[PDB]
Amino acid sequence: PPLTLDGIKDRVLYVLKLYDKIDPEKLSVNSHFMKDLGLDSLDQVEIIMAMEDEFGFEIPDIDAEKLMCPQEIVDYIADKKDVY
Amino acid sequence: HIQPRYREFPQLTRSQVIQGEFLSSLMWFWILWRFWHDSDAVLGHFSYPDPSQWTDEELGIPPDD
Amino acid sequence: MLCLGALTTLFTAICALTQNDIKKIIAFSTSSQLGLMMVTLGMNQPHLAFLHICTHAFFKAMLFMCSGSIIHSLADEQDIRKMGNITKIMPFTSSCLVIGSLALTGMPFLTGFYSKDLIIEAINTCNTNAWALLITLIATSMTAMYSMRIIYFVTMTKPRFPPLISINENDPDLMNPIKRLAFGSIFAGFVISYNIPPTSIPVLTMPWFLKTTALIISVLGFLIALELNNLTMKLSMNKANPYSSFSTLLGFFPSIIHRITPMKSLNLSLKTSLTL
Amino acid sequence: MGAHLTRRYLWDASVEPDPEKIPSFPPDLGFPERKERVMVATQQEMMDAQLTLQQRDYCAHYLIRLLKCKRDSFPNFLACKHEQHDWDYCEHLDYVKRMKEFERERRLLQRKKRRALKEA
Amino acid sequence: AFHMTKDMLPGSYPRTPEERAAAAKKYNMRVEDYEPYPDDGMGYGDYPMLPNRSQHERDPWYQWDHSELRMNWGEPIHWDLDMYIRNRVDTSPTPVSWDVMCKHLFGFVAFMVFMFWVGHVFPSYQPVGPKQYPYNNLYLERGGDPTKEPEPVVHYDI
Amino acid sequence: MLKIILPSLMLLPLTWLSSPKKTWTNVTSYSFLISLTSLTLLWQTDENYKNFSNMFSSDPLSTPLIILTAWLLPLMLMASQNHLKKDNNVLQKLYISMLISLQILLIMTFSATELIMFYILFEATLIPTLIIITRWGNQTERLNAGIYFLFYTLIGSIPLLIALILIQNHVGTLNLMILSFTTHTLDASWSNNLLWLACMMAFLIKMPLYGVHLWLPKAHVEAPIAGSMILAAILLKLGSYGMIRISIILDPLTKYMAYPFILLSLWGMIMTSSICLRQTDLKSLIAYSSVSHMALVIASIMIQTPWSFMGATMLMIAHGLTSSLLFCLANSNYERIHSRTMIMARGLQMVFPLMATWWLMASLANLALPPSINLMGELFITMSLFSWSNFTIILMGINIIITGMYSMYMIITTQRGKLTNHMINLQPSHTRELTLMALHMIPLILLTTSPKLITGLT
Amino acid sequence: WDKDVYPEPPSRTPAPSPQTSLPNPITYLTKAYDLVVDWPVTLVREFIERQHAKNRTYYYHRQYRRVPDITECKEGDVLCIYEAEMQWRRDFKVDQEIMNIIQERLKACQQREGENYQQNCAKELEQFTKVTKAYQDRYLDLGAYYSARKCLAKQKQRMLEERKAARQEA
Amino acid sequence: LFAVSHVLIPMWFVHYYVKYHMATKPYTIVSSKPRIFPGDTILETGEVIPPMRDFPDQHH
Amino acid sequence: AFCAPPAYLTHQQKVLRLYKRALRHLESWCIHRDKYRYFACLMRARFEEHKNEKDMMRATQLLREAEEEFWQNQHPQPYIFPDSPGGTSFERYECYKVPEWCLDYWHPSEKAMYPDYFSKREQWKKLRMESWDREVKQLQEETSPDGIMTEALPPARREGDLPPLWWHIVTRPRERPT
Amino acid sequence: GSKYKPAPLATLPSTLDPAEYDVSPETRRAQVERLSIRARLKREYLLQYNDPKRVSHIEDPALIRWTYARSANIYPNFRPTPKNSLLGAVAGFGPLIFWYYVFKTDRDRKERLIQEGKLDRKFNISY
Ligand SMILES: CCCCCCCCCCCCCCCCCC(=O)OC[C@H](COP(=O)(O)OCCN)OC(=O)CCCCCCCCCCCCCCCCC
Ligand SMILES: CCCCCCCCCCCCCCCCCC(=O)OC[C@H](COP(=O)(O)OCCN)OC(=O)CCCCCCCCCCCCCCCCC
Ligand SMILES: CCCCCCCCCCCCCCCCCC(=O)OC[C@H](COP(=O)(O)OCCN)OC(=O)CCCCCCCCCCCCCCCCC
Repeated sequence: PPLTLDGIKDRVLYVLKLYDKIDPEKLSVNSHFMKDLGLDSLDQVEIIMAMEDEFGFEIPDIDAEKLMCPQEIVDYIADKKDVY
Repeated sequence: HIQPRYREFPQLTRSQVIQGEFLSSLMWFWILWRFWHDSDAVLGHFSYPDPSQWTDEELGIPPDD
Repeated sequence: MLCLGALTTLFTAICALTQNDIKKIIAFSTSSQLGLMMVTLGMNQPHLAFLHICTHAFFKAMLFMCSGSIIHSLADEQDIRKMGNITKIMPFTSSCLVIGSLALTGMPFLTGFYSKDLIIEAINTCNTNAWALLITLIATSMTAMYSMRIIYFVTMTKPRFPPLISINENDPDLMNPIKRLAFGSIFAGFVISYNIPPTSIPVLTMPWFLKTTALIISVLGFLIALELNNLTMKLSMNKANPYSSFSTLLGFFPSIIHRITPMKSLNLSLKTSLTL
Repeated sequence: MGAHLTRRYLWDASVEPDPEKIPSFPPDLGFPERKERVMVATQQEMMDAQLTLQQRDYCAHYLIRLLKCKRDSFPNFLACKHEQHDWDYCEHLDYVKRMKEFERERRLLQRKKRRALKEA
Repeated sequence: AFHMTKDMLPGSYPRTPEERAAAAKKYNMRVEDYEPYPDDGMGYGDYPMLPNRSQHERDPWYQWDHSELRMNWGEPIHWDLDMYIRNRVDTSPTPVSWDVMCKHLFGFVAFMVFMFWVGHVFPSYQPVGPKQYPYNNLYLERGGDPTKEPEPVVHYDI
Repeated sequence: MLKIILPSLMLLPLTWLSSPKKTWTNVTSYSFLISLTSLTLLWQTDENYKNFSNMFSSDPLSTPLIILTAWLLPLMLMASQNHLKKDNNVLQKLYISMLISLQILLIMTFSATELIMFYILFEATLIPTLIIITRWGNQTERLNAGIYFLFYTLIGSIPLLIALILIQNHVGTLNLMILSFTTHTLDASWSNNLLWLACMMAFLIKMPLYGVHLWLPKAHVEAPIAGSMILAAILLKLGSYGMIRISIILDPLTKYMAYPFILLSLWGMIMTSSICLRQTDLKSLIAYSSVSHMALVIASIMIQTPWSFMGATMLMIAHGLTSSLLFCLANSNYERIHSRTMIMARGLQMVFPLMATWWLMASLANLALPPSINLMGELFITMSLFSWSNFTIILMGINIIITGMYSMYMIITTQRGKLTNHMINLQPSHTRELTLMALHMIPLILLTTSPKLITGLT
Repeated sequence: WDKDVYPEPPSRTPAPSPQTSLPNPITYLTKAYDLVVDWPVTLVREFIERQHAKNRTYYYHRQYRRVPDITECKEGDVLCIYEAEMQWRRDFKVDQEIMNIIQERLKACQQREGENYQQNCAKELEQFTKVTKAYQDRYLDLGAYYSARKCLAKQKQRMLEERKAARQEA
Repeated sequence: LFAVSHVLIPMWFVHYYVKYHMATKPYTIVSSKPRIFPGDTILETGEVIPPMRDFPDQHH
Repeated sequence: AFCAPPAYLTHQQKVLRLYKRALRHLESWCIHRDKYRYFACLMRARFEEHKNEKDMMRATQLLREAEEEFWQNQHPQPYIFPDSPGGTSFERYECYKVPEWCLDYWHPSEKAMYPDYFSKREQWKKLRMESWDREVKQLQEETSPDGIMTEALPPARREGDLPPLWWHIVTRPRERPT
Repeated sequence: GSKYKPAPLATLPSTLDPAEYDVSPETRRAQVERLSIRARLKREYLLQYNDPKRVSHIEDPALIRWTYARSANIYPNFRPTPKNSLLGAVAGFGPLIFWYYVFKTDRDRKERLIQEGKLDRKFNISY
């Protein structure tokens, strides 16, 4: 199947709900990883990497030093695989 | 057509399992059938002679001197 | 050619042991088997060399389309590292893969066995380079090893594929041909060997160690490889670099002879022959 | 890959025979009388059965039989089985013939060495 | 020559320092990075001596105007970009040092070649005497002359 | 042979008298038929060559060419209808006539019995060519290119003029028929060793040898497509035709006076082939491809073994057709791209699907793919060269590997890879462009079916 | 085709001697080929040849009669020598298709006698040297400008040798 | 069935070509011998190949 | 690929981009998962310590010895994803990404079918020409007051204006043309 | 403890490059500047390629300066030195003289053997 946004949206949400540091009952799209979820920059490297392994592609470094809202990840992933 | 599954063991169709066990089982029936009917995988069926038991008469080893 | 066939057999086989691309491992095996084919031509045994060509075609074709099935079914993952437990997720290809793997390793009474051990014992019985004779036999154990590498990593391991799973091999166009070749891989050696004209006057008389050498070396080849794969699961020695590299980046023939020759051959045209 | 190589390469030498020139002592180094080998097939029979030169061994005669029963019995390629055993056997009996000749040449050369020390 | 003045095209080796800084403009470079190719009169002229690194290690993610040459529009092209293109020579760092590579590869080659020689010296041959062919080693059938009979080569039992 | 010629002359009246709008079709349609009359010469049911009349003859070596010379005029006039369609209606009728005179002159030169008739017509072909290159040449440097094309040929030409007048006094007639059936055996003096060089050098110059080939890269670069087709397909081969008919005399010296050229050509073949490997201008690469594949020919017209000559005749006709095909498609890219650079314009198959098939077949003709006359040709020259000295395979063996590399590189960096982002959008292919190609390759496919016709005199 | 210019040996075929109950998969097929492939074609072909035989026409061989050769021919007389270089360039080909036939007759004799080619096929290889040693002795050194004057010299350079060597032996 | 179409129609032609050009021309389709064995009859001439000798080695 | 390259790299982005190469080159050595997830939380430890070093000099001396430890302890064949550089499927489906300015030379017959497609295409081309002026002016009115210019381009900043130099980030050939 | 050792090929990676790690303020100033040249050139390609109403060929003059430098700015910058004429004669006449003594010696060996009667020339009926 092709990736509908409202799905990709749930998938990125889901994985985070499995990261122990990020509360499972607060992670809310638009909850910036660092200033809200309060995750270390070192973490964000990993959070992205999980996503790169959930969706099977590489978020380039420069474009991934900024995937901090838990939503930017949901449109960037979608914009990458051309999901309208 | 099948349905995508997320973090679960993909459901399998009757045919997928039966055909797979079919091809493998015939492989084993053939290996067993031939082994029984033709076990020349080991020993061939001709035994190596011990080259060191040939009476000196057999080879023409003259009596020394 | 007996000599160079022999060097390619092991050189290619050793490279295959550490390659982590499924298609790449099969391709190296294509070269290693032809290295054995080159060896028989080098030992002036033309008819049996042709016999391996036919048997080689059935099983290698199977393994590559088997991986075609795995690569297409997964999200185009061509790396053994992210592919696992295909045996339960896709028994049809896994069954075809092991049938092909055992044929590649010369399992007794399968198409490889009818032609391959004739070639092995031919070596063990002819007058030949000692270095060629030893490398060809360990090359045979290596064929079992990398064969073991593929099924352990690709089939018998916890799955490591991306989380969404969408696998379908039901399409008749996948099964049918894979099914048809599998029938050939199982019965072709039986049919071709009996039907062909008597040729080459083989030597069936051997000390038993040499008569059964192909069988045993293949068996311990897998045995040793299975031992090494188990060592991996443990939590220890993350990195292992015992000349692993020479093996993993193709013996370094690609890294060095592909950067120097194309560089020194073009520099001379532009800089020297053209402009000067 | 036998122990014969060890004996020759490693350790001793001038005893283990040389692969080439195996037939090196007179056909009768103490062999009283030995009838030359016998070839059952006529030089022509072979030429009419188109046997590959190499396959024209002293077993050429059992081969022609196999080939006969393989053309006849055509649709059935699994039934000329006794004929193959025979050929093979004939091939073994000469495989061992060759084995015996090599061992005889080995021993005879040893005779020479043993006789050598009788010398002085 | 649509829109190209000689002074917008290359010229002679920049002798005085003002000329070295004028050329650096032409080539859209920084005046302290223009390092003219050595003046040995082999033609290079004022063409910048850009680092000899292949397009292979140019960041593979950035949106290079010319995607496949991994070169932007305006950036000085390398003299040998006909060789360092992605389809040809590579100069991309390797996990193993180059020397280590050259020595190891050739060592392997040599050891092998040598061992093969140790082999030819000490071959492997079973305890079997020579094969015996009938007639006179098939003299006539090996195509021998029918008229001239050969010295009989006889083979005896046992 | 005055039907292949008189009807040709009459083309000139038709290009001039005809309507400005209808001038192109009258000329192209009529010379297609002029080629059909040319095909009659191929009817040789006997060894005796065809001496049409005192001055005009056609033997196996000339006949395969006269037909090619007549064939390309149609094509040349079809490849230059685009550029040259921006002219004033009297510049066109001049270009069309110039192209017409080239084959009138070239048809006669290839069909000439008297060797000096060859010289007068031989060196006349420069007038029409220099006008085509200099007057309509796009680049600033064609004035220079024209000078190079006139002087290299001219300085070679006056020695041949002295040599041929010299043999006429020594033998008494420059008639190729008689000169052949008469005893002209040079005497290996120091002077004769010069005569031989005088006769061969003018032919060796327009057949680019490694030493004097700089004229051809410069000339084809700025020459218009029709001039580049003529230079590669018919003009360079004028030098080969001359070497075949002139070495009938000077029979003894070439046994030992050829080594210099043979080595110049075979080493030249390697270096010319190699510089093709990194040359940014596509027309530049095809031109050096032409030098190398013509360096093989001067090394077969000098070894002088039946097969060489046969290989030469096969390759010359074949490479002529292939080179034009390459020069013609290079032009189609040049007109939409507007630059000769090879690096730009990458990925065309993505946008011009068929032209790419023509590009692929042209490259496979360029390299030696086997069911092609191109390979038969090289296979034969290769054989004889091997006979001359078994070592020759090494040098004729580095050329084959290099020839494969540059031929495919032209396909790989021009017709594959990612598309160029946004050059001036590339308008689709005209049917003329594609036919001009089809007209080149369909004959290459047909000739390969029956190679006997272009087999040479030997 | 002349059985004598392109010979062909008589055929000896072992007779059918089946020793198996199973049915030969070849004999059945042929029985079909002969009906669904041969009969249909056979019918058409005949109908071809009767269409031919109605207006049967003929074509002859163009016998070229002999004519004075070089050794009979005046020096410088371009007329006679022209007629005589053709008579040779003509026999340069007739003497070349002969060699084409021995190239061919042999090729067949090594496909028809495999594994015996070493022996059975030595009737022709003896001839392939009896014909090659001759072709080498009249037409080989010559350039691509092969002419009868040069064969006249290639020979006559050696007729000295069959006269200097002979005299030498004395 | 259409299968017959491009298997039968091509076939007739080929046969037309192989049995009426090749066969007719000299040395265009040449074979090897039939591998006659001792004791098997030659159809064309009528001869019966003489049998081999009675080797009694056995001992299998 | 989307955002523009920064001129120089900071200390952080160099450290935090090793945490990626490192952990990702540790999952080639640790082919399994439990072994990996183990051997990796041990990696973070290495980066976790020496996190608060305030002594830059030191920090750039731990980094310089980290990237040499790594270079000599890297895997020759790491796991690089498909669609990523070097590994397969990278430029696979680029043969089928035609550049969209090519539908402008289609024969009126071809474009005859596919009718509504070109009705929407002509709308978008009107959008593109309708703003080039307001765009370039924006690009300029907002130009740098210094020679310091980064490849970053401005957003819209006004209604109706289309965020600039946009015709080729939008209207990009689709990734998988298939 | 093997240290990577860049060779003209297999060059020193970005990391493991001492220069990169430590850089003076001036160096940063450079880099911060070089981007400017590139950004400038980038914003001179990106609003001329993305320009509606354009049919003319974007030229990429940096490529035109390259070809001119490589095929039409060579001989105007030629000065015959040593290391250029010695090396400009070894390349043109060196092998050309090498192969002559390779082909003469072979052709002479062949001729002698043919003259003396040893070369077999068997079944060779072609040339
Ligand atoms: C057996 C015992 C002894 C063992 C050692 C013996 C020597 C073995 C090697 C002999 C020479 C073999 C040919 C050498 C060149 C091999 C082909 C080659 O290098 O091309 C590969 C090059 C880069 O591709 P690659 O490095 O594979 O990476 C692709 C994925 N990134 O891709 C390219 O396009 C490179 C540029 C190609 C175009 C120009 C190439 C030069 C053409 C002329 C020279 C050809 C080679 C030299 C002449 C022939 C020598 C045999
Ligand atoms: C003439 C000098 C040079 C002039 C060049 C320009 C001329 C242009 C104007 C004239 C064009 C037509 C005249 C030239 C083509 C002549 C065609 C021809 O002669 O066909 C002969 C052939 C009969 O065959 P024949 O050789 O008589 O029989 C051999 C018996 N031993 O009759 C046929 O079989 C016709 C068959 C038609 C279709 C054949 C297609 C076969 C393709 C085979 C190769 C395929 C792969 C090619 C790869 C090429 C790669 C580049
Ligand atoms: C890529 C091919 C690799 C294999 C090449 C060699 C294959 C085997 C053939 C060589 C050995 C043959 C031995 C049997 C004798 C053959 C006939 C003969 O006598 O050869 C003579 C030849 C003379 O050469 P020379 O060194 O000039 O000797 C002058 C003596 N007064 O002496 C020779 O034998 C020369 C041997 C060949 C040398 C040229 C080919 C390899 C080198 C290519 C270099 C290319 C650049 C040329 C030089 C450039 C720099 C100047």
